[PDB]
Amino acid sequence: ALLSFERKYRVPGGTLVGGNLFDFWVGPFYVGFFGVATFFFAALGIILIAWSAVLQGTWNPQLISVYPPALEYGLGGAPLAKGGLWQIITICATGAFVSWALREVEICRKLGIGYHIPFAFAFAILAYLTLVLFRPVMMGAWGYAFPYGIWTHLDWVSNTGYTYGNFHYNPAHMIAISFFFTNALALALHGALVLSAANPEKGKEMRTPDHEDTFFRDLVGYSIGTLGIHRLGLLLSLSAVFFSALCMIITGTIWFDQWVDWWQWWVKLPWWANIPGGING
Amino acid sequence: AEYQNIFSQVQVRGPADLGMTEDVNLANRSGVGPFSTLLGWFGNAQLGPIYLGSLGVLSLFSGLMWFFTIGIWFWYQAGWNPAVFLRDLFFFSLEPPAPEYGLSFAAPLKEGGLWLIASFFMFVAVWSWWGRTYLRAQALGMGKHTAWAFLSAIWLWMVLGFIRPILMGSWSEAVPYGIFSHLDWTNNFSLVHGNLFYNPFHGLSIAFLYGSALLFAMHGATILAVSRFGGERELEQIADRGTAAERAALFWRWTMGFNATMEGIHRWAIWMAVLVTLTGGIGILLSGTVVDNWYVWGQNHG
Amino acid sequence: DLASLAIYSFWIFLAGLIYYLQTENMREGYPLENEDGTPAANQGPFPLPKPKTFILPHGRGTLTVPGPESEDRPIALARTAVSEGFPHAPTGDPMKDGVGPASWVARRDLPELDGHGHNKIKPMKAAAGFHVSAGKNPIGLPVRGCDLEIAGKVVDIWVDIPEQMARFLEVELKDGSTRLLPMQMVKVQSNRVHVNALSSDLFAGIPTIKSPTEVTLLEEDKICGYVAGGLMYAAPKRKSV
Ligand code: BCL
Ligand code: BCL
Ligand SMILES: CC[C@H]1c2cc3[nH]c4c(c3C)C(=O)[C@H](C(=O)OC)c4c3nc(cc4[nH]c(cc(n2)[C@@H]1C)c(C(C)=O)c4C)[C@@H](C)[C@@H]3CCC(=O)OC/C=C(\C)CCC[C@H](C)CCC[C@H](C)CCCC(C)C
Ligand SMILES: CC[C@H]1c2cc3[nH]c4c(c3C)C(=O)[C@H](C(=O)OC)c4c3nc(cc4[nH]c(cc(n2)[C@@H]1C)c(C(C)=O)c4C)[C@@H](C)[C@@H]3CCC(=O)OC/C=C(\C)CCC[C@H](C)CCC[C@H](C)CCCC(C)C
Ligand SMILES: CCCCCCCC[C@@H](Br)[C@@H](Br)CCCCCCCC(=O)OC[C@H](COP(=O)(O)OCC[N+](C)(C)C)OC(=O)CCCCCCC[C@H](Br)[C@@H](Br)CCCCCCCC
Ligand SMILES: CCCCCCCCCCCC[N+](C)(C)[O-]
Ligand SMILES: CCCCCCCCCCCC[N+](C)(C)[O-]
Ligand SMILES: CCCCCCCCCCCC[N+](C)(C)[O-]
Ligand SMILES: CCCCCCCCCCCC[N+](C)(C)[O-]
Ligand SMILES: CCCCCCCCCCCC[N+](C)(C)[O-]
Ligand SMILES: [Cl-]
Ligand SMILES: [Cl-]
Ligand SMILES: [Fe+3]
Ligand SMILES: [K+]
Repeated sequence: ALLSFERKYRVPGGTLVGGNLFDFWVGPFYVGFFGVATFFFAALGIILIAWSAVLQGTWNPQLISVYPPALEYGLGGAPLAKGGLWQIITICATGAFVSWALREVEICRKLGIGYHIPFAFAFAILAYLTLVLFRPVMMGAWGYAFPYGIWTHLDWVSNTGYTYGNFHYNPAHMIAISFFFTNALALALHGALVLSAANPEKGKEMRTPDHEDTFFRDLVGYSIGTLGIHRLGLLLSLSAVFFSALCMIITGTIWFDQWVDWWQWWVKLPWWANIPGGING
Repeated sequence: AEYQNIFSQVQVRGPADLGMTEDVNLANRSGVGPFSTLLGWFGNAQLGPIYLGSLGVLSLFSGLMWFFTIGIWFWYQAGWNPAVFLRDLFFFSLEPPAPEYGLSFAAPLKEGGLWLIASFFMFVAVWSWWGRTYLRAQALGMGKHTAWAFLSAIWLWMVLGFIRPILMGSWSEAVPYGIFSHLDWTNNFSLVHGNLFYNPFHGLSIAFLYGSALLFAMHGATILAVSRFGGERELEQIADRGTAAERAALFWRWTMGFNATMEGIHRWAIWMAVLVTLTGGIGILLSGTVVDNWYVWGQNHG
Repeated sequence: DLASLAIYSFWIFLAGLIYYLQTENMREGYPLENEDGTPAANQGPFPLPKPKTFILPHGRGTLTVPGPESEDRPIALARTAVSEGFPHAPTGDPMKDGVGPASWVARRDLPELDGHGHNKIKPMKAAAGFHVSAGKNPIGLPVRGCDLEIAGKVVDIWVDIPEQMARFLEVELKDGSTRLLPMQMVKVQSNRVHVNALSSDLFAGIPTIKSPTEVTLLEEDKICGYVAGGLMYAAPKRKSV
């Protein structure tokens, strides 16, 4: 079925691979060669997960967990039951995410729009690949990756953090958090702002973008503007993920001691290192 | 390359925009500030005017006194020495009264009293600022969504600083004013409550925080993707749907099988954001009042 | 247990919230249609919301949604298959007919107004006090198409007054008439403005504005649609670069 305004946009073209072979929809979904790739990788993935479930001996989704090979395997392959399936499922996962991004590119091309969405998405994928691929390769073993399980992956977050003390003290991690919290602040403000203008007090006319600038200037002395704010949200959220990837790519590789102790470089600068008093003298 | 519209290629400037008037008392607006060509590559170049009536003066004064109180304590901890003050900046901490004082105000200045003074000033600064968000909306005839959203953030802060300490019977449960000390507090809070990953409200709060990054990356990217058709003019796309709004919906319909409208995406937005701190504050408020140990609780409740 | 009561309640609330949000996002484009424009049998499990009315400023009326959906324009496309789900081929020139990535919507044929009821977008020549404040000024630069040929010259910038931003470049053609190019679809360079989307011969067909000192929302949509369409439809004339 189609949206009321949709038909005029469902023209041939835009595909990256296959000409018109896969230029069609199933219901609302565009297919394309990357739709077929996505389905294949996802489908194989889910089947391997399900099989892993069988070898774990559970079907509870709060218990199913697929763990990477143990550290002893290094960066080699492992038997299916003992890490192999994780390695295959990771390849399927990566294949599905990239296929999804590339399908998104095909959709942009057909729609005549910019490529900003899949570009943004590629940041998420790179964050994923940092945890399951790049970091483990630099650390020399797949077993440093997180396992695929609803709760078991949370165990991995917590064990990995406490390996370096309170992980709060990772400076890239502080920046990352700042971007996340700022992004959510920006999202609340923007949603509230547009809605406040579209849904004014009872009986009154819709406000204008000019009212939106006025509100913010009245409140904080500045307005970023309607282009600005969409640029901002995109920057805040992509920066949050970039710094997340960064904060983990350095952990266990260039820095692997307790993160609190990193801050001693500042405290020990020579001009104040030995001045008495304060917390550190 | 296609130009991607993250930064502007050419800036134009006109006379300072003094804003809409509606019901605003114009005696309380400043003149305009300077223009910043630097900001203008990315957003608007104009700074000001700002509106400062009595509630604004109150809020700022109070906010500054919150900051002066903390900073006074920091310089004292630094032995009045500027080198030490910069060196140890993130280590200084203004700490609330000991458990022994409960909720009283009887503690000495160097050992709790200053913390209460600082919190007192923060409380006034934030709530008067909350009042500003309502009142500036009202003067412009606008909806109150911002004030309602800000309230969700106020909720977490109130729970951490005021409600939960009161319910627990002492100020020793509130958060210290310090960069590192507050991070230590957060970590300790989890440990002592049996690990916040087992608090379903903490999990939800994460879903929403990540979700806000997902959603604003989606939305920001989408609007910029359709900026070649005037997409960022959202109010007028609401009032008169254009090919911007239609391409945006259909991107998502074709990708994931459903889509939003230009108005509606803002409702997904406000709520994704606001539920971060709503669920968050519930999670914290329950901790140690009703649940001492989330691991334990999780064993008895799914 | 009070925490169990709160999480149970929260899930009930979140399901109602999602319900409400999905129905709010059905105020445009629904009910769903078959490819021939008739109502589809399967509308989904979410019903349409109760209408709301927006009061538009400056005597421009109201909008009530949901309401009767209708394109209000001919769609020059035809089926290429005997079953649902396939593309629809342009029956003429998709750029002229305004289909595919060249599509436009039948927006109001009036200009967008600012808070004070004045046209939001003006040529900088008619915009008191407006001037280029930073970056390379494009006025005077020749305009190049993806065929690497000159299609004309920049004679003004059309600016958003309230938001103080460049929205279009006005470009004079070989015959003396002008067209608007979206600012997001041009690359201002030191010695030219380059337009990837259109080859030089397609510039004449950019849809003209009926009054030379304003644009209407309908006109913006035709211009923006047409230029975006060129990414796909001028691909044959687009040299490697
Ligand atoms: C990012 C840093 C850490 C991490 C730290 C945390 C912490 C800490 C928490 C979670 C939580 C979640 N994480 Mg995790 N998580 C990581 C990596 C991932 C990856 C991945 C492929 O890279 C996935 C799919 C998930 C998925 C999830 C969800 C199970 C849960 C809610 C997330 C959410 O709303 O996000 C925002 C996204 C949306 C709102 C869009 C919807 C996404 C849906 C819900 C994903 C469902 C995934 C499904 C159950 C997995 C199987 C896929 C199928 C086999 C196809 N995480 C990495 C290892 N994650 C929370 C939880 O409650 O866990 C129990 C939580 O507290
Ligand atoms: C070792 C640490 C513990 C832990 C301990 C805690 C504790 C303790 C808390 C959280 C909380 C949260 N944690 Mg946790 N957390 C852990 C692991 C994680 C992980 C992870 C990947 O491992 C993630 C992603 C998170 C993520 C989150 C967030 C979802 C949530 C805070 C939301 C927010 O916006 O707060 C930021 C928003 C605010 C603080 C609101 C502020 C509003 C006020 C009004 C603003 C005033 C400004 C003032 C005037 C200053 C003005 C300055 C001007 C610029 C001048 N945690 C581990 C398990 N976490 C909070 C929560 O809700 O938990 C349920 C919380 O209390
Ligand atoms: C870079 C900024 C942020 C971002 C952006 C972003 N994400 C995006 C996009 C963008 C721009 C899309 O366009 C795309 C989308 O379609 O959204 C609707 C997407 C997307 N982000 C998603 C999720 C997601 N994004 C997240 C994060 C973020 N996304 C960032 C914070 C997170 C987390 C945990 O924070 C999650 C969970 C999906 C909804 C969607 C991409 C859907 C997709 O790739 O589908 C194809 C693949 C499948 C349908 C299934 C694959 C099955 C696998 C083969 C097996 C599963 C293996 C998996 C590793 C197990 C995980 C177990 C967990 C318990 C840990
Ligand atoms: C819903 C969840 C999210 C959220 C939402 C949210 N926050 C909000 C709002 C909303 C909806 C507002 O409306 C309100 C706002 O006004 O935003 C612009 C606010 C707000 N969120 C703020 C911060 C904030 N929000 C946060 C979080 C969040 N906010 C959540 C993620 C966080 C954290 C910790 O994550 C922070 C730190 C404030 C920007 C603002 C509330 C302002 C306030 O209460 O101010 C009182 C204090 C003062 C007035 C003192 C300020 C003093 C000045 C710096 C004067 C300077 C003069 C000096 C002489 C200059 C010299 C120095 C210079 C050279 C630098
Ligand atoms: C550090 C930022 C975080 C702050 C946290 C709190 C929320 C944010 C708020 Br509290 C901050 Br950003 C606001 C603080 C701003 C304080 C500004 C001082 C005001 C001032 O000096 O006014 C005095 C003075 C008196 O004018 P008057 O005599 O009325 O003139 C005649 C009136 N007329 C023309 C109509 C006839 O005004 C002037 O002439 C100077 C103009 C002031 C410049 C405008 C301020 C710009 C502000 Br500080 C911007 Br750059 C803030 C930047 C963004 C902040 C974003 C925060 C959210 C993330
Ligand atoms: C609020 C965010 C502040 C933005 C400041 C950063 C802007 C730098 C822009 C440089 C881009 C210049 N140029 C010519 C390449 O477009
Ligand atoms: C009034 C309630 C307090 C809740 C949490 C307070 C933590 C503040 C974070 C440290 C601020 C230190 N600072 C900015 C003064 O340098
Ligand atoms: C937050 C939970 C994550 C999973 C949500 C999956 C939603 C799928 C929506 C697809 C809709 C497709 N269709 C034809 C049914 O509309
Ligand atoms: C990711 C989509 C979240 C929406 C699903 C939550 C609604 C489920 C509500 C019924 C579950 C049973 N219970 C315990 C709440 O009554
Ligand atoms: C995080 C929750 C996001 C999932 C929202 C689920 C909405 C599915 C809507 C499908 C209905 C589409 N339809 C058939 C009405 O066109
Ligand atoms: Cl396993
Ligand atoms: Cl750019
Ligand atoms: Fe928006
Ligand atoms: K002028």
